[PDB]
Amino acid sequence: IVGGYTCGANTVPYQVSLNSGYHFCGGSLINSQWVVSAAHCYKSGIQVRLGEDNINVVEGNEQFISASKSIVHPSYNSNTLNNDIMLIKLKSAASLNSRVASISLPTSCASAGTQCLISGWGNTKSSGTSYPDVLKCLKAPILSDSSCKSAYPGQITSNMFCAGYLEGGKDSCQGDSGGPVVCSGKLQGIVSWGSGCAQKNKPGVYTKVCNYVSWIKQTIASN
Ligand SMILES: [NH3+]Cc1ccc(F)cc1
Ligand SMILES: [Ca+2]
Repeated sequence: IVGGYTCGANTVPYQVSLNSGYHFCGGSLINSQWVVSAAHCYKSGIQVRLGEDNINVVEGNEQFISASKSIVHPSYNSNTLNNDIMLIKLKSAASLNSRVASISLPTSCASAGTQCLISGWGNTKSSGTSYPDVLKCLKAPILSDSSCKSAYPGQITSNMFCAGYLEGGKDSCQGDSGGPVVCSGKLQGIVSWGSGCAQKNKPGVYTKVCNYVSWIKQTIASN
């Protein structure tokens, strides 16, 4: 996250870190046995780390649970990033408390102008690199689809929205991939892609989770 603030330990209790020997992507706990993330984060051998603040220090609230099954959206296109969403089932159910909690799925799509919380352990610099050990947070609005399509000509599908600042300076970034965009207590987006980070007129692009609620529900009912 570029231009954000330190969230505070366990103040984003649905935030997960996906680990394959190191943190490589964020994700969101949607019930005690399922995580949603970005399909471009797919990897074999994923361990899900819950209750994390410092990802390099064991602090007492962590739950490390291995994935038993991963399901990439049946129409994911890695070239255009359309349908960049994946579900991960945990080997055993997470123990839920104030610090490890699931986030609700939306029953409505959120509108442009809605303020949201984006969070992750990704890069904090627009030019150059520096990865935080503790979770970072950013409040950003959803942008109109016409300014989103004007920023990314011929690249935005109906399964994507832009959120952030056309002025730049504040944005998600590499390593924040797969992580949550929560608006009014509901998961509305998944950190997906963009042109670099915190650049002028290149806001973040997010998977539109409200389009996928019935694929998610029927997939977790059957697996
Ligand atoms: N600035 C949006 C963005 C998000 C994630 C990423 F991996 C690269 C760019
Ligand atoms: Ca830790």
